Amino acid sequence: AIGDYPVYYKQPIRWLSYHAHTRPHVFYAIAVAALGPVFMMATPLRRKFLYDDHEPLPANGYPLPNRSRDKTLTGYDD
Amino acid sequence: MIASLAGWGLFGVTVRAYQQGIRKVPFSYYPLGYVYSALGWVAFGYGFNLWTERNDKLLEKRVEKLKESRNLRLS
Amino acid sequence: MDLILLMLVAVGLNIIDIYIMIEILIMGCTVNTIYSASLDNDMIGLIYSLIQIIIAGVESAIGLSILVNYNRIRNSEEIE
Amino acid sequence: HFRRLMQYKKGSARPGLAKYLNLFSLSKSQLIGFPVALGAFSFLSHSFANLQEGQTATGEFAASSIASLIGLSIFRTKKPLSSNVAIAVGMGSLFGFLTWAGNFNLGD
Amino acid sequence: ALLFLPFDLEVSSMLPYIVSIYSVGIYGLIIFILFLLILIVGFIYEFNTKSLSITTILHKKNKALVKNLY
Amino acid sequence: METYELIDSDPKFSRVVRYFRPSDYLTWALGTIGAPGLMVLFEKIEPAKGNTFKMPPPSIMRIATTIGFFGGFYYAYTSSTKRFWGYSENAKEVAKDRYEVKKALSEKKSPYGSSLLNPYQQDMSARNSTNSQLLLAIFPWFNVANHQSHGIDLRKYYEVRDGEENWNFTLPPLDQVKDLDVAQYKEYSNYP
Amino acid sequence: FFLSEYCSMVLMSTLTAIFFFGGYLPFSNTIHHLILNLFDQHSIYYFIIEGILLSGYLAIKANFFMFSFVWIRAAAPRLRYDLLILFCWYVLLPIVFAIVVFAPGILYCFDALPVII
Amino acid sequence: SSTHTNDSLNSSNYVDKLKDTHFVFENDKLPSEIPDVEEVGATTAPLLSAAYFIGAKCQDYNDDFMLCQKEAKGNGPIDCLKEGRRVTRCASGVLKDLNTHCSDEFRLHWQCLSFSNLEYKNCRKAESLLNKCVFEKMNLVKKIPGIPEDRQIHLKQNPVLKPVALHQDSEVAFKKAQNENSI
Amino acid sequence: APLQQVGRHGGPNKCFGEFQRVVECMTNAKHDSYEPCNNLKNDYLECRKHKVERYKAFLMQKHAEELGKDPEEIGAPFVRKRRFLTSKTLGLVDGDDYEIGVEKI
Amino acid sequence: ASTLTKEDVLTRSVSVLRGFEVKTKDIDLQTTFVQDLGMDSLDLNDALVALEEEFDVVFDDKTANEIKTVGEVVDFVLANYLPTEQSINHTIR
Amino acid sequence: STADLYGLISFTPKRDIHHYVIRVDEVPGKHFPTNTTGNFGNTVDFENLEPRRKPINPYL
Amino acid sequence: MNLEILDLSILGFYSLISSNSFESIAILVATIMPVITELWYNYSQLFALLYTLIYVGAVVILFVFILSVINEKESGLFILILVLLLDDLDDNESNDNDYNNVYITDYADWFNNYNESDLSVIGNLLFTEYALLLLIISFILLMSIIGLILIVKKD
Ligand SMILES: CCCCCCCCCCCCCCCCCC(=O)OC[C@H](COP(=O)(O)OCCN)OC(=O)CCCCCCCCCCCCCCCCC
Ligand SMILES: CCCCCCCCCCCCCCCCCC(=O)OC[C@H](COP(=O)(O)OCCN)OC(=O)CCCCCCCCCCCCCCCCC
Ligand SMILES: CCCCCCCCCCCCCCCCCC(=O)OC[C@H](COP(=O)(O)OCCN)OC(=O)CCCCCCCCCCCCCCCCC
Ligand SMILES: CCCCCCCCCCCC(=O)OC[C@H](COP(=O)(O)OCC[N+](C)(C)C)OC(=O)CCCCCCCCCCC
Ligand SMILES: CCCCCCCCCCCC(=O)OC[C@H](COP(=O)(O)OCC[N+](C)(C)C)OC(=O)CCCCCCCCCCC
Repeated sequence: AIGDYPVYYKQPIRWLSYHAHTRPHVFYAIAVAALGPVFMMATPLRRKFLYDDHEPLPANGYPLPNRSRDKTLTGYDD
Repeated sequence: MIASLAGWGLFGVTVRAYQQGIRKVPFSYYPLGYVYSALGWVAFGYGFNLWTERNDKLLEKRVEKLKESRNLRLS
Repeated sequence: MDLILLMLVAVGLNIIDIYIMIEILIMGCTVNTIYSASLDNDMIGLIYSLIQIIIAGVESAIGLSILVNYNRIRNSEEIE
Repeated sequence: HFRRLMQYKKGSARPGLAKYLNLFSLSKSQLIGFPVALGAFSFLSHSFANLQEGQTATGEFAASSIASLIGLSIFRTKKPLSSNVAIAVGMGSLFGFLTWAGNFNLGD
Repeated sequence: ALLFLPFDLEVSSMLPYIVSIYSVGIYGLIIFILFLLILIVGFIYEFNTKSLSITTILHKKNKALVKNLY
Repeated sequence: METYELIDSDPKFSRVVRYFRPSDYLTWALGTIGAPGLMVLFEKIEPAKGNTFKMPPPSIMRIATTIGFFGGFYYAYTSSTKRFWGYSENAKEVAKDRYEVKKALSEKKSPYGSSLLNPYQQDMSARNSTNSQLLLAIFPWFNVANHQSHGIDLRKYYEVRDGEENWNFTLPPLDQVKDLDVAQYKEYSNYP
Repeated sequence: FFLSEYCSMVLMSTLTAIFFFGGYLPFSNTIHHLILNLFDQHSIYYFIIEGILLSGYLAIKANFFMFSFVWIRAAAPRLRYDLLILFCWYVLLPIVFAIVVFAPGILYCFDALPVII
Repeated sequence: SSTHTNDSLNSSNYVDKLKDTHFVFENDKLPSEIPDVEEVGATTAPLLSAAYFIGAKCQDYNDDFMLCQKEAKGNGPIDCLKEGRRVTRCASGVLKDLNTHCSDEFRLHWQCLSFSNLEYKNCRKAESLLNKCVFEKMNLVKKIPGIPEDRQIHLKQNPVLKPVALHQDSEVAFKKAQNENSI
Repeated sequence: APLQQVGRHGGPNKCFGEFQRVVECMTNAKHDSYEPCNNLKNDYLECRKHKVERYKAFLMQKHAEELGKDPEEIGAPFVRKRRFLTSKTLGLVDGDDYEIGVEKI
Repeated sequence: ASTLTKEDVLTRSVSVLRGFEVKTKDIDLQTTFVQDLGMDSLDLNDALVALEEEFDVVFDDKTANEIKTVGEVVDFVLANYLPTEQSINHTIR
Repeated sequence: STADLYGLISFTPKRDIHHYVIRVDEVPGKHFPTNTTGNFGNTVDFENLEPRRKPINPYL
Repeated sequence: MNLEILDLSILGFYSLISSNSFESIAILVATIMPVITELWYNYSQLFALLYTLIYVGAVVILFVFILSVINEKESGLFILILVLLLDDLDDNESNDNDYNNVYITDYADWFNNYNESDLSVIGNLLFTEYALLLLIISFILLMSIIGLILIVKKD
């Protein structure tokens, strides 16, 4: 095995190294893109050990109180 | 249902027999092709008679709703 | 004066000219959609317009790809 | 007719444009033959309808043959009259059969 | 040149996600990644067939001289 | 028609896989090894090259297993889904679903689960994935969110059916369960 | 045409300063406030000097790339044409299509999805 | 956002030319039976400055006006005019109060906002002066609902986003009160 | 059910409210037929195009001619140029007819 | 397609032959070239090249020393006439 | 019986502008991506929604 | 004096006298630009830009790319003018006289406190509400990438 092409289901570690020496533009492109999903799936670790999420922004119009109109309201009349 | 399945099994044999005439070979060539064809078209036969038996239970129930609708027009 | 099919005179006399006319015609349907979406103040219509631009883009590529292969065919002798 | 004339001069050395423009190339008489026939068909059709209080196969057969013969005798002059009459009688039967069958649909 | 038209429509169709990256939240982000993974297969396919390479087949051919003793 | 109890009109992806009957894995087992077998059988019916039997390349036997694996999963996925919709026998599943939903209500937790999606996106993710299995043959789509448009009445988990009194569950009223529509809009009717 | 070429060199130099080097923003806010502390804000002389500082802050940044355009021309030979097409498609595109997914992943992981204020 | 609509002035006079836009006046007034009210006469900068103080003083009246809209079932403009005057009168109350009690601090704030693109992050120093003066004359406290008390943005001691250009009057008034009031 | 008529800010536009009442009327179980929802559908198309309302304006323009009425004395005064919305025209007490600034906000 | 027939070549052949010094103005299929028209090497080449310019058919080196009659040339054009390939614009539009 | 069966199935009930099947199973606009309560024109209240029109499955 | 009309009158002329493929390509650009400009004013500014970035920036410079690989070979004036003048008589694509000659207005509302661009709404709907449209369009673009290679690549 002086320079043989590694077999992917027999030598997974050596198969990665072949495409890390001879095709640098392919190996390190995927690795940078791999951190995207990897960090996304690590969010549930952050929700408990670093800080909790912010409250959702009030982007639904004027917040309408969940009640009925107050009849007794007076003042600022005509 | 063995009466019906045997019918398909014979129909499957005839397809294999008709195939030989297409391929221009004696009808006694590789006799297993008749057994394989008979088993194959029995399998389609079993799944067909179920499909017809299943239809009858569906069609009659839809019929009942249709006769009521007809009686409204016939009134 | 459109019922006399006047637009056929305005088209060029090559296959590449036919391709242009189709894209102009499809562009007419997008400008109408943007007209309808904006006046109604509807963003569903503007989504349709975005899809029309994208879809009509792909059709342009496939047409020229066929034309380029077709044109290469005549000059495909490759003796030297 | 004028629009296709403009296309001949856009390109004529190309066989294709001249080939298919010949298919749609109406003659000089056909430019009068058709509007006369189509015009006469619509006048004769309605005129027979009023007397008969409603379109029938006989009224349409009469109109379609006379409208064809008037039309045919314009752009089919270089043919025997017997040939034109048979065609005019022939095209009358297509419309009579169409009207006997009730146009394209029986409707109600 | 022909392959520029697809990939340019891909990039120019990511504009809606730029101005709405917040409000769509996680759901838009997962959809966005799928919208690329489908287009990555297009990227993968052109990579393997070597469709981009100019290629040199018309020339640069060699052979080994072999004696033909009789 | 052979209807049954409607467990969940939009079953979740994690729950569909959980409720796989032992037969369902067998179906997945067949499909994963059926695809390599069908390639072999095709060579038996007619060889690709020549007139004699020749086993297909080992490389093809690897890809065919992958097709069978992602192919045989959906037959299991569709078989389990029909039990949720009520199209298939679900006596075994109804017992399991009612126990978990009752356990959820008893612990003052939502039956559906906490969500990262604002109330609109839950509604949006309901419409995209509901009934998607009817096209699962054509292209995949799954209900992976913890939304609440499951088309049920939660009071059907309150009354005690036969063989359930032993679980000794206590269920609070719906206005006190975390992550529910009725117990979320207490201050502003526009915001949860 | 020649004037068209060089306006791009100015524009692309300016765009690089706008996107990556903060645009007209000062190098140091301490020095920036000291200079603007000397001019009364009620006289228009303040707003003449303010524009000079912010534009000069953008100009120095844009100068370095205009210098860089000449700098690279005087130290790098020409690149064979066929390797230009095989460069962006095989190398630059996969990298630029990877940071386009690396950026949202990090921002969402720490709950920092940007908004327009 | 800045999309051409049919309700307000568009981007350029060419847009008005293509649309043949006419800007139409109405010379009438409200019918006599509808009671009269004095409209609020403040522009953008004063209101953005006083948006939270108007909220504190008029909180019960903002909600009733918006609740009336919901209960009008699409008939809001005719069925909530009486409620509409309550909000206007209460809003005029705060602007008048800020003019006779905290007049100096008020102008210092919204003049800072006019100086710095109306962005709330660019006038913290002119705002801390106004909040303290209002709390000592009108009992109105600025509050941003939804988050804890100690996470409100205007109380952050080291905000990450500071203005590029410091307002001079804001710095002078802050330092003038830096030693006098805040010994 | 999928959204239609979404305004430019993500919420319902002018004519969505009239669109919802059509959907509610049609899908309701109490109606034997769709005859009740005929006026509701006529209002939705009215909202989008105002065709009936524009017709009523055509008659009023046409009818004002036959009595000899002049649009100067019945019409609504308008200004056609956006730079000439002068403070004198706006009614400001001290205002003067100079052009207003619309070059840059 | 090849629209040339035998008569069409024969009819137009004479006009080219009427354009060169020929002993007799009567030329048909049986007429020779070197004998009847009294043409030597250089004289005969111009007429043969001239028919190449009108009939648009190239004569090879094999037939060069093997041409003896004018009927052969007329029959040769039919066996060797093709229409020049038309560009994509002319063919289909 | 064969004639009576085909008489029922081959009948085509009349559909006009008054009666036809619409496969809309809910009401849109309960939640909007942003600004859910806009001009307050959305009068339909989903808290008190009248029962919708259920489809009639003929095989059940 | 709408100067937009004059430009189209010119384009309605060079389209009739177009001879070679240079003229037809220039018709496409001379059609896009009146489209882009009339959209920049009037109706929608976002899609006036989205035209330029996609139409001109992707397809039109690909039109002239392939055209250089295709070929370069080779009534009167009163008829062309007569055709244009008669074609110009009627230019009302609609026939609702009330809808054309009557102006309208809309009333602004202050409810949408969350003002956002039209592109943000499109993203907020195309990526959530109508995700299937987006994922099919990606699938179509995938087909073209594989489609374009198989047609052209000889090997
Ligand atoms: C300044 C003015 C500028 C106007 C620009 C256009 C100029 C005119 C150009 C030619 C116009 C011909 C078509 C006219 C409009 C199309 C027909 C139409 O819409 O109806 C109008 C006319 C009469 O309609 P009317 O009875 O009045 O309807 C009132 C109902 N309340 O309908 C008619 O009766 C017209 C007669 C048509 C019937 C004979 C022609 C049809 C047969 C030849 C068709 C050509 C071949 C097409 C083949 C079809 C392909 C399958
Ligand atoms: C100028 C006016 C142009 C009107 C165009 C109308 C367009 C739609 C036409 C419908 C049929 C589509 C045929 C394709 C287009 C027709 C092409 C054409 O019109 O060219 C004429 C063509 C060639 O004519 P030719 O004699 O060879 O050349 C003359 C040169 N001086 O001659 C033909 O062969 C054309 C006739 C094709 C056969 C059509 C028959 C259709 C059925 C008619 C009879 C109905 C059958 C049922 C009758 C009983 C029931 C009613
Ligand atoms: C910045 C404006 C510069 C304008 C330069 C050209 C001005 C002439 C007017 C053209 C614009 C009218 C719209 C029609 C598109 C052009 C079609 C055309 O036929 O152009 C003709 C042009 C002039 O040549 P001419 O002698 O008039 O025609 C016979 C040539 N054998 O011959 C040509 O083929 C044109 C050669 C240059 C092509 C450059 C690309 C076309 C112009 C794109 C920018 C102009 C945008 C459109 C502006 C007008 C909009 C109506
Ligand atoms: C050299 C050879 C030349 C040909 C010689 C002739 C061969 C005769 C074969 C006789 C077969 C036989 O007997 O079949 C009999 C069986 C059994 O009938 P059953 O199931 O009880 O149905 C009851 C039938 N009633 C109600 C009429 C009694 O039906 C069959 O299998 C049916 C044959 C298949 C029909 C094709 C359509 C099926 C698929 C649908 C695609 C749209
Ligand atoms: C056990 C239950 C399943 C039945 C089997 C079904 C698949 C058939 C595989 C058998 C092995 C095989 O194909 O073997 C090969 C044989 C014989 O080939 P030959 O034509 O003589 O060629 C020469 C072979 N020598 C060299 C060995 C002689 O071909 C057949 O038998 C052909 C039968 C056609 C398929 C019948 C099934 C139809 C199903 C219809 C459903 C719609």
